[PDB]
Amino acid sequence: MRAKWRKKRTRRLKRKRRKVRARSK
Amino acid sequence: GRVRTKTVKRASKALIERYYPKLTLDFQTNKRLCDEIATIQSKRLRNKIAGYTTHLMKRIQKGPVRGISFKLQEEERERKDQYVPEVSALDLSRLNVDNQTSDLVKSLGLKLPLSVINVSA
Amino acid sequence: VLVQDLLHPTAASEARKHKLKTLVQGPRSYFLDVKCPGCLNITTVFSHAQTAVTCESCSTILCTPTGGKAKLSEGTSFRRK
Amino acid sequence: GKGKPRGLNSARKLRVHRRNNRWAENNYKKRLLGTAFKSSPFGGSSHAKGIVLEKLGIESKQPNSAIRKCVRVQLIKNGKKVTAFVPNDGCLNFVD
Amino acid sequence: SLPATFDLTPEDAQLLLAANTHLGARNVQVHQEPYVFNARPDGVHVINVGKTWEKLVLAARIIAAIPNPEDVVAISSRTFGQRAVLKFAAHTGATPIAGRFTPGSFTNYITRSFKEPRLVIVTDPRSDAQAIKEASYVNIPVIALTDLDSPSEFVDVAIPCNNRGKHSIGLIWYLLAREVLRLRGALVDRTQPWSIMPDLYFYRDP
Amino acid sequence: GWVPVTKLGRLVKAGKITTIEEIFLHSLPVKEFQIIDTLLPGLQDEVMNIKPVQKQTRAGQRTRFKAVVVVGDSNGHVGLGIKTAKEVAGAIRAGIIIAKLSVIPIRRGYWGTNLGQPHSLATKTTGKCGSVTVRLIPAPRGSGIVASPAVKKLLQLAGVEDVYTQSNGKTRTLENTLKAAFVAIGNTYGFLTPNLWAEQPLPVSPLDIYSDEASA
Amino acid sequence: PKKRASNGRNKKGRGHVKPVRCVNCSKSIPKDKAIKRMAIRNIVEAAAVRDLSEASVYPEYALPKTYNKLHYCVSCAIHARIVRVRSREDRKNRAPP
Amino acid sequence: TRSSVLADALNAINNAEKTGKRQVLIRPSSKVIIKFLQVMQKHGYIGEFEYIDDHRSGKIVVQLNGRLNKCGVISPRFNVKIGDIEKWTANLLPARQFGYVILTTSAGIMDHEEARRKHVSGKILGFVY
Amino acid sequence: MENDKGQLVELYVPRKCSATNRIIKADDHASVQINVAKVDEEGRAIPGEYVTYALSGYVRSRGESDDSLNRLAQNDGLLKNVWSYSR
RNA sequence: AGGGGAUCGAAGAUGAUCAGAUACCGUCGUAGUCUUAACCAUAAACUAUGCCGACUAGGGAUCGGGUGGUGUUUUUUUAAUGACCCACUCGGCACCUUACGAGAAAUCAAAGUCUUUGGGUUCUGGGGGGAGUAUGGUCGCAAGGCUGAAACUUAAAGGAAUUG
Ligand SMILES: [Mg+2]
Ligand SMILES: [Mg+2]
Ligand SMILES: [Mg+2]
Ligand SMILES: [Mg+2]
Ligand SMILES: [Mg+2]
Ligand SMILES: [Mg+2]
Ligand SMILES: [Mg+2]
Ligand SMILES: [Mg+2]
Ligand SMILES: [Mg+2]
Ligand SMILES: [Mg+2]
Ligand SMILES: [Mg+2]
Ligand SMILES: [Mg+2]
Ligand SMILES: [Mg+2]
Ligand SMILES: [Mg+2]
Repeated sequence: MRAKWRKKRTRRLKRKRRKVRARSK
Repeated sequence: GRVRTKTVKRASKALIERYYPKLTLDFQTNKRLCDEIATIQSKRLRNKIAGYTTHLMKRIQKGPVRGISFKLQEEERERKDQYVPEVSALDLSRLNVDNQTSDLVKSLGLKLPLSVINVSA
Repeated sequence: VLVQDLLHPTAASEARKHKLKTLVQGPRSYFLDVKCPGCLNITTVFSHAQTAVTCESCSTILCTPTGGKAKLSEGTSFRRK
Repeated sequence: GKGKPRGLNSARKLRVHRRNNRWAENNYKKRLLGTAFKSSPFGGSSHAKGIVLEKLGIESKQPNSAIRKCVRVQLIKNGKKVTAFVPNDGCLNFVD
Repeated sequence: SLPATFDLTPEDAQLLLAANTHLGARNVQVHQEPYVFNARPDGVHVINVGKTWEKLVLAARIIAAIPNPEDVVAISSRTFGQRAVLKFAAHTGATPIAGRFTPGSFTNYITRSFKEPRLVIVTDPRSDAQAIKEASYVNIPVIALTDLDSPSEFVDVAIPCNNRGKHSIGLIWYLLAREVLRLRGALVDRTQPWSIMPDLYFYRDP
Repeated sequence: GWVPVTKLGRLVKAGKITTIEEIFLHSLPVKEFQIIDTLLPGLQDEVMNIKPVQKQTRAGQRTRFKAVVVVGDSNGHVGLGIKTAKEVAGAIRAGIIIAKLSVIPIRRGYWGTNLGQPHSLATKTTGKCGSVTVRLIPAPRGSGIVASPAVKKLLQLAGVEDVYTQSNGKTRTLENTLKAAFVAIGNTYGFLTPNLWAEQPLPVSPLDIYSDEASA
Repeated sequence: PKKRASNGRNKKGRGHVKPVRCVNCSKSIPKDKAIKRMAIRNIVEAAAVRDLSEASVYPEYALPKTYNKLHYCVSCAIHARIVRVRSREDRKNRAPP
Repeated sequence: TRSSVLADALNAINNAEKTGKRQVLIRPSSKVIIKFLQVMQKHGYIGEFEYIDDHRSGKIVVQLNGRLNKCGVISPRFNVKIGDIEKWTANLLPARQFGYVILTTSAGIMDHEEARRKHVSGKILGFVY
Repeated sequence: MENDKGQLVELYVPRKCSATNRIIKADDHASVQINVAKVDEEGRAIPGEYVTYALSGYVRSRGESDDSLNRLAQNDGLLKNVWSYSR
């Protein structure tokens, strides 16, 4: 896939992981 | 299309190159001497060659042709080539030269007449 | 060119060249002995002066500065020195 | 000037620059991080003894159609599970 | 050196200044050409006809050093010089090439236009660039009639002239042939004016 | 029969030129391999590799073969020829021809102590073709040729007994390695040395001495 | 690889050139990279001028012209039978016909 | 900025010799440049040269024959011992028969053969051949 | 060059350019050897009496052969004011 | 966060087209686009070419400054100017031709003066992926930025050109 959209996907994933970890932190 | 091939054109060029004080603007006698003076296997090709020779002779009757050269043409060319006037235009008719040229002559140290005129910008 | 004398060039070429880029660099500027009308009292004036020079006798005006050479006034007589 | 310093008192720069750019290698990195001793089911050893658990019919990669007659092995010193290939015609019948 | 009979005579100077050989190019100037004398207004540069004559005599000596005159070759793709090179070939040996050069004439040992000369003479090195290029492949010197803006590369003796002109080219060829014949011994009289007129080597539109 | 069409060919057939040294001295261009076959009758050919080269077409791949040939007598002369042809034999024939045409001299010399019969090169030399640079360094006696097989064979046919080699690039391109080595050993007579500082009187060429035994 | 030394345009020594809009597709394109043409045209035609002159009061008059400077993007210019496409060698030709 | 004037001098000489010129102008004329050129002259690699005394630093106009293939500079001026001389000469000369590595010793600037004769070593400046 | 006891080796001591004193390689086909005829007492040329000047491909390619030959001829006496040392 | 808010317009709503079309096309349209005071610190932020310095080929044009010329024109025929022309020069933005040279080539007056390897100096890379990911720090209101692995996997990925 286009690298821009791979980057956008990775960023949305990093955000969701940040919050699912804030659940426990 | 009625475009001739290089066999026909080369054969006609050669026939003109060495049989000009000869064959004329008539396809019939040009054919009847083509079969006399060349070895051609087929009547069709003979007649094509004769037609192209007639066409080229019609061309030659009005000026020269590029690619062709026969002895009469060569002699005319060299005769015109040896032309010279009797005045030798470089010869003096009255010579003009600018101030820089007068300076050049003076530098070389030579006796010459000069009709100096000024060169303006 | 592949062969030339770089020690004895032509004065034409050296005057064509920039002052620093000559064989020995030196100034293309000069000084002038200037006479103002009236008070003789000649004044020494540099060609590229940078100042509105005027004679000590009176404040007439001798040269006005420019980006390069100074412009000497209309009524004045100068002598390259 | 080709980058790198050439000065006669510029050796420390060259040393530490080499250290970093050596970490850029592969063999140096594996040797110094100690991956063999810390990973790599052996202990950086040449050989290792283990106990057979299961026989396997691993299918080959393409382009190749075959079954390669391997075995699962629990290593004695580490306890790690490992797949090993039994090389020859019919030698799986000695590894019961 | 020379016996001083070869210096520039007022007759030759009359010819050269009447043909306006001394009129060089405009402000354009190849720095390989120091043959200039005190540029005119109008931006036109004047040529040292004395240096022209000296280089011309040098080229004549080079030519006359060739034992077999047929090994000399004269090139002119311009129309203003074909009669000149042909009459040059008439009076000297000087195997001529007027019109087209036929690439592969000094290389390509099989073709029918194959010359293997010891010297080639050229009327304009920009229009005859194929010839000098192919001479740089096979160890051949090149004499050339240059203006002040011509490309000096792969050019040996350069005769400064006005190659823009009809009369200048023919005059330079005429003088060259005259000096060659004098050095060879046909013209026993160095002072004689060589009955052949200069306007023989001149272009005609008819 | 040969029937040469060249000034040089006519002179060589008449026997006026008995050595290629005159050809090399006057930088004369050769265009007939029979000249080299006449002057250097003792040189041997060697075929290095035959690689096929393919041209894609509407109807499949049109293939022809590239042959690299090194010719040489083992006293001072080598030539390299590379030819493509539809058939391997013809490739090799025409490559031998081109190699003979491409013959150059080799300036052999001493590592030191000029005892006798030079064995090495006189100078460090390099040649480059493509990415490949081949460097030849002079070596002492007994070192032999320290090189890969192909450059070793070229140098054997050139007559170099002792030489080191440093190399760089994709040396698996044998055409470029051989051409780099060829340029390197051709540069030996380009490098100026103090034993060549002496000025000589610029001799006269056979093409001007034997002018009538030439063209006609 | 690189195709052009100007890369597409006429920006040597600027940095930024303040785009314009294409006349057909409204695309934003830098002004230096744009294609500029100038479409000068008599108002009516070369055909109707006879009728206009015959039906006109004020003889001799002028029949003035219309002037507009056209900016096309690359895509529109190539589609509209303008700067179409050229060989690697003639790409360097910087002059008009 | 300008650090080694000798390097600029020898670069200019190298480029002139590559271009076939028979002369070159050096600025700004250091003492080590003078002694270096004197060595090259004593061994026959350049020819005459002339120091133009402007009151700043000097210029030099060198005459060049065609005998010079490469005159070079070794920067930094490494400290060189009596066997490192041999190591260098191997590395950076074409042959064991000609060419000179040049080194500033306490006994003046010289070539490495003279340095072997006088039995002294020093700092390496450059090379010529 | 030579071995321990004279006995010249190095076949083909090569030619050097008259302008740059650089060696003319065998594969340098842009090299030329100009022969200028001598004259004696009348203006006629002597056959077989030449003044020779070799020029290499580099000089011939940079466009400096004309100037080099000018100065070489002026030095050897068969020319005059054409060439100047000061440019 | 205030102001401002015409235009265009991520979202969104709609009309079509389409097998579908929550896309391209069309009509509306919030945020934004503007501004003030703060934040963010990223980009194909590109000449994809670090800065300083020297040398090495020709050609002409152009921007700025300066010099010279009985030069042209305008003024008050005239002066000084100013604007032009010619020649020259310093410093720039660039351009044309060639390759001595360089380069894998495309191409390059620098990407040259590099196996004939050293003018000074900073930064970065070491097969492809995983991965600019995980984790830890630090900055940030946040969005995110800076720093930054490993396991594991793989024989090819990739550059420039060539004929199809
Ligand atoms: Mg230091
Ligand atoms: Mg596979
Ligand atoms: Mg390698
Ligand atoms: Mg593309
Ligand atoms: Mg930008
Ligand atoms: Mg970035
Ligand atoms: Mg970047
Ligand atoms: Mg620089
Ligand atoms: Mg200016
Ligand atoms: Mg400028
Ligand atoms: Mg600017
Ligand atoms: Mg690696
Ligand atoms: Mg990697
Ligand atoms: Mg590609």
